[PDB]
This record gives sequence, structure tokens and C-alpha cells, in this order.
Amino acid sequence: LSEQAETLEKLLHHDTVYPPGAKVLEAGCGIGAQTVILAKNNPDAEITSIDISPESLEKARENTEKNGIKNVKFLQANIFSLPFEDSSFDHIFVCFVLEHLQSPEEALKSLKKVLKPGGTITVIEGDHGSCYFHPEGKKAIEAWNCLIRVQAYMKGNSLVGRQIYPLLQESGFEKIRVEPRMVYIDSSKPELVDGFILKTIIPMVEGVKEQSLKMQIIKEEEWEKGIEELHKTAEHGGTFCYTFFKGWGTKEG
Amino acid sequence: ETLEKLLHHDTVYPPGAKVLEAGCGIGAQTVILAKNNPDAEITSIDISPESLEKARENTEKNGIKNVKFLQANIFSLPFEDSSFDHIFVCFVLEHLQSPEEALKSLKKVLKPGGTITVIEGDHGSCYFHPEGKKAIEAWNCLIRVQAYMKGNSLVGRQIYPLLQESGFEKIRVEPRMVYIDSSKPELVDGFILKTIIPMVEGVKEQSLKMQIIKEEEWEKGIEELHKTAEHGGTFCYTFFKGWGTK
Repeated sequence: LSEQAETLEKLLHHDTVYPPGAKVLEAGCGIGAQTVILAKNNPDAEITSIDISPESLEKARENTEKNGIKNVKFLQANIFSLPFEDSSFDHIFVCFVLEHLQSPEEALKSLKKVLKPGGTITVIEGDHGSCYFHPEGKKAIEAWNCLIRVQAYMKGNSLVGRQIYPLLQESGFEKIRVEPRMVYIDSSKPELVDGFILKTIIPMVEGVKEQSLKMQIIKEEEWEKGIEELHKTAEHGGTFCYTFFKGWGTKEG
Repeated sequence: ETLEKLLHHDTVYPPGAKVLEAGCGIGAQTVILAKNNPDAEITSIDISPESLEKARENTEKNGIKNVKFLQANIFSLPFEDSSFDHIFVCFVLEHLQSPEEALKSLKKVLKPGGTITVIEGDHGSCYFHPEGKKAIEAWNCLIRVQAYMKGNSLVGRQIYPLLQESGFEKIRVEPRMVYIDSSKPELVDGFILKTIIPMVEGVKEQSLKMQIIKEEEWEKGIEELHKTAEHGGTFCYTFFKGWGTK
């Protein structure tokens, strides 16, 4: 999972560099894939990483420890009711968090509380609705859509990326800017073909096979055909596209 | 504007370059190409004399002096082989059932070491917020109708393999995305309101005749498309730009 994070490093996180001595809050560190990258790009920042899962935090700590990181503090917490004092952070970093929520706006308003006036929030989310490829295998398309359907069933929204601007806008932030960060692949980019299609996309779809089979939204046969068709996009003649959205907002004072 | 700059800002050839614009149509891109390259010798072709007449009026209206409009067929060009320094293709492959062969044909009149530039949209890259089910259905009618007419509105994503199969070298393809939110009123109006919606409405008659959608559904879909251009709405469409060298 961490290797997949580095595959998109230059594209998504390279420009996320805060000034020296900045107190930053990572809204959802999970297993620490983003924690390691954020910390390495910001050795002079004081990072506080939170997650609702105790298990995950333990793994995140293991990850930062193995990577020699010394500027990160871990804490279990509910994003909707932070234990932190108001206006106690210089910046907030949100990456792949809103996709798992039902009330994203509320989470952003909650985070805004612990951010100081003049501080910024950075949001990075994917948008599964931006995924298209060639050849356009219909089974491959059906398999992919299972990921969207399962996430929705689990009360999340894999299509959140496209609405980060209005989410930030309704959250009360100012000087908002959102821009897409696209992953475009063809056979002349073997590193992305293997790193993104074969080691990120396909494994991610496979991750919901049994759940999809149980929800009975697809058959074991077409599912297998769908995986085979996805593989074709990583071969001669194939192309693949996926877009992420990155937004910035500033707390008004 | 931003679309003009997004797609054409980097297409600037050396002074005096002999450039062939494959299918100029009504001259919409001809004007941009000519203004960006005042010293180029532009030859703009199209299969239709009527389109060429409208293109001429367009360039004259803009005081352009370096464009010659010629009636020609991509599959049987009149030009000597290896006579152009560069070839420019924009929104042409989407209407061809055999784009690969069209590129091979064009390669013939291109000089060794010359380049071809291709720009095509990809209707399959289009998504928006709110995600109206009817808006999506109406948008898919555009894709379905063009496919029935033996074109391919999803050709953009294929520029790389098309250029590769046609024998070009030093190939490069990059996306040129149109991302819109309420903080970009110029794109909301110019792209969503004046480009997207009119294009969809352009296939209403054929869609109803093909019975792929009902009048009721259609009217509601147009209404939902308008929601993407209102407060809280966002819109995304991607174009693909490729370059190849003979």
C-alpha cells in the first residue's frame, strides 16, 4: 500500500511543502502511506496524525518508525469531535478521507475549528467516476463500477473528488482553489502501467470481488472476464486515465 | 480564452513553416492557428466547399492573410509527398471510421523529420456534479448517436496507439482537461452553457427518432445539465493532445 503511495508521490504530494516549524494535522493517516511522504517532505514540521482505528495507528507508527521519521505524533480521535484546542494548528492535510464519509462537509467544518485563522487546509481525494480506458471492455467497466457501488453501500462516496470546491466553499473557507491531478497512461509509460494499473487499479478492484458477489451485483464469470479486460489496458495498444482532485482553502479571520 | 489557451497555447511553429491543417471545417481552429503563427504558410483543407466558404469569411473577418483554403480529400491528397513541414489535426479523427488510415495518408505528405499534432476530445471523460441521472442519459445519447453515425466521440484516449500504429516516432500524448467550478464563471458560461448544452441539444431530434430516450427524460436531462453550471456545481471534460514525428 505504501509503494502505491510513492507511485503518485510526484503527482499528488510533491508540492505539499509547508514552511519550517509548521504544526500540521493529518486528518486520517490510516496505515501511514501518506504520513511517511508528508513527513519526509516536511522534516521541519510538527505533525500530528489521527485516525479512528487503533489498529491502523499502530501500523502507521510502525511505518514512520521504519522510515526514520521523528516529527510525527499519533493520536486516536474522531474527526467529527477533535480533542484539540481551537485554532491550534497552522495547517490541515486531508488525503483520501472524505471518500469514506457520509457528511464530508461536517468533517471539514470540524477540522476548520482546530485550524488557526490564516492557516490552510489541503484536500486530496480520488474520483472513481473519472476512470476510463482503452480498450473499453464492457466487463472491465462492470467490474470497476462494482468498486463504486460497494463504497456507496458502505456509506462512502468514491466520487467525492469532483465536489471538493463546493465542499470547501460551503465549509466556509476562503481563497479556495481546486485543480485536477490526472494519471494518464499509454505503453510509453511502463513504470505507470505496472505501478498504477497492475499494482494499484487491478488489486483495488479485486479487493471487492467477494463483497460484490455477495451483493449479487455481478457473476463470478463476468467478474473474471472483467479482470482480464482490465489487464488488456496495461498491454500494447492500451491506455488508461484516472483523475484526482487537490484543493486548498484558507481559514478566514 | 482558457479553452483557446488550453488547447492551442503550445502549438507555435517556426517562422515560415509550411503547415497543413487537415480538416479546418468552418475555420474555428484556423483563426487560432493563424494568429498564433502569423509567419507560417498555412494550407487548410476540407472535403466541403461550403465549409471552406464559411472558413474564408471567418479568416477575412479576422484580417488573416496567411491561409490558403483548398478543397481536398484526406484519403487522396493532391499534394506531393514530403512537402509539408508540419500537419495539424483537430477534431477530425472523431468523425472517421478509419482514423488509423487517415493518419498514414497524412504522413505521406509530411516531410521526414516533420511533426503531426492531433487534438481530439473524449466524451467518455465527461462527468459532473450534481450527478443527474437524466443529464447522464442525455449526454450518453451524444456518444451513442455519434457511434451510430460511424464516428467515435471517445477517440481521444486512443491518440497514442493510433499514432504508434501509423508509424510516427518520438510520440507524446498529454491530457488537456477542462475543470470547472463556480469560481470560474468564464468557463461555466463559455464551456457549459455555450458549448456543452448546445452540443447535447444538437442530437435531440435524432435521439428521439432512434427512440433511445423519451421527450420527458430529455427535457429533465437538459435541466439537470444546467444544475452543473449553478452554485454548487462542477464540470469536467478532457481533451487529448498528441505529437508525432515522421
